[PDB]
Amino acid sequence: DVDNASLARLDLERKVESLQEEIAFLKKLHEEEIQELQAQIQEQHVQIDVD
Amino acid sequence: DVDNASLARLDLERKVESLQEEIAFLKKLHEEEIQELQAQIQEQHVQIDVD
Amino acid sequence: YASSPGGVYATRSSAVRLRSSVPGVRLLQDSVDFSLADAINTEFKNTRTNEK
Amino acid sequence: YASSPGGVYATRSSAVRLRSSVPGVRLLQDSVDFSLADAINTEFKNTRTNEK
Amino acid sequence: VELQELNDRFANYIDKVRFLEQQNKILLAELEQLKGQGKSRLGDLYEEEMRE
Amino acid sequence: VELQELNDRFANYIDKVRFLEQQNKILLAELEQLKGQGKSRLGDLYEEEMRE
Amino acid sequence: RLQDEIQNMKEEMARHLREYQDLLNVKMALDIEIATYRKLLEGEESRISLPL
Amino acid sequence: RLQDEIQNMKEEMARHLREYQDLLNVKMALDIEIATYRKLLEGEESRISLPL
Amino acid sequence: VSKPDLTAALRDVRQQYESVAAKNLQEAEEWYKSKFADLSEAANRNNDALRQ
Amino acid sequence: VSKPDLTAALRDVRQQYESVAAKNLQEAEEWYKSKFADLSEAANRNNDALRQ
Repeated sequence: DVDNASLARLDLERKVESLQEEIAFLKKLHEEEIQELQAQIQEQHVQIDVD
Repeated sequence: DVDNASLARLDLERKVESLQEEIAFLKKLHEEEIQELQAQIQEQHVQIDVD
Repeated sequence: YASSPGGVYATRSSAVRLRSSVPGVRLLQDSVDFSLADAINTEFKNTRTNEK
Repeated sequence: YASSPGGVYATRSSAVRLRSSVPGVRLLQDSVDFSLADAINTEFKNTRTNEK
Repeated sequence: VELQELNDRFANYIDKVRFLEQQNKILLAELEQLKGQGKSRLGDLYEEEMRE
Repeated sequence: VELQELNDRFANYIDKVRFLEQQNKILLAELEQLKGQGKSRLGDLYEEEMRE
Repeated sequence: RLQDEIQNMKEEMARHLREYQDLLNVKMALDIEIATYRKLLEGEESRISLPL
Repeated sequence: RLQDEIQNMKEEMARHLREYQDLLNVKMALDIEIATYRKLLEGEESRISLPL
Repeated sequence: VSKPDLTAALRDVRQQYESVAAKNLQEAEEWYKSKFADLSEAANRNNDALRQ
Repeated sequence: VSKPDLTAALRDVRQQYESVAAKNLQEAEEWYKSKFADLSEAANRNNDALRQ
């Protein structure tokens, strides 16, 4: 129960450790999803004189 | 090291409680981040383009 | 127009080699750049720019 | 002419952190409100709703 | 040409409306990540401060 | 005013440059909110929670 | 844990440069289509105005 | 288990290298989109005798 | 009328479709986080199965 | 109709399709990374089952 109780600690902590690196990874990828939005704003340059 | 680890099992009941409200602040952050994307889409485009 | 007020940067601290064990009860940080929210703070204001 | 220094030195200290082998550091993790930031998010909705 | 200068004053008054909205839109974008995410990222940080 | 439709046709072509300078300024604030939140701030936080 | 997020990074980042490039490719396609329009509409405003 | 924690911190450093270069690609995108809105604007200076 | 018409609303619909492409990209970063969470939880569960 | 203008909005629908198609490839990339974590930590679990 040193091994079992500290491994029951670790088997959950490694899941949250992996999920927090995956949230950091999904957020450094969501930087590229906001960069496709910034690319739309960069392409709107485009159109003609109004009235 | 098991008395440490079994008290450490009760630490994950507290840390999983704490991280479930962190993941609730992060879900609220995604709902504010989606409102901010819809604000940014309206904010970049009402000036009428290139002219 | 000066960078680093007071000359500041993160200078190396390194102390006495204290071997404490630390059982490492994490604050997880769901704001590891919640950043989609701060691009969205710029879009809570691009939404104001288009309406204006 | 506004020469005014808007940058104040947010004064950091880190004197050399001795052997903290005293274990009596209780945990507390008290955060974040910050309800003024949700008031400011509501003032950004209100300022857009005025701009509309 | 007062009829055509009236369209060209429509353009120069639409510039003045495009700037009225877009100086609000730059100010909403340079704020909304400091308001809405400006409370959610403050709970996100207080749970990291709560973790240590 | 054959020369004021004129200067204001030239003005709406300069104000086209102001419309792109404003849309490009919301873009270049949103691009700094993008970099500041997405990879940096959200990485900087959850890389310390993963260490805890 | 290192490989899944360093590959999520390596794949996302080789996509984000291309995703910004493709928002800027939509902007480029709009620039050509806006030319084909401009050289005809603002290019009949030409006999008051002109193109590219 | 320290190579997990260290190489995950070097993943997020290696991700922040590519994400800071994504923010430089948002800058460099705005540099060329400003430049190519200038390649519109010779033709929009032509398009009313107007934005140089 | 000096103003044409609808020409405003068509450019505002244009820049709102370019903003809705940016909103769909913002929500596709919530999709990207969701698949990065599928990865992070698969990496945790197989880690806790090999720690077991 | 003196210049088509709508041809820009049809390119922004195309840039939305190309952006969403690129993010759908990144959703698949993170699912392939999830499977690479499954396979790599299964190979580590087989090296530990050989110790067991």
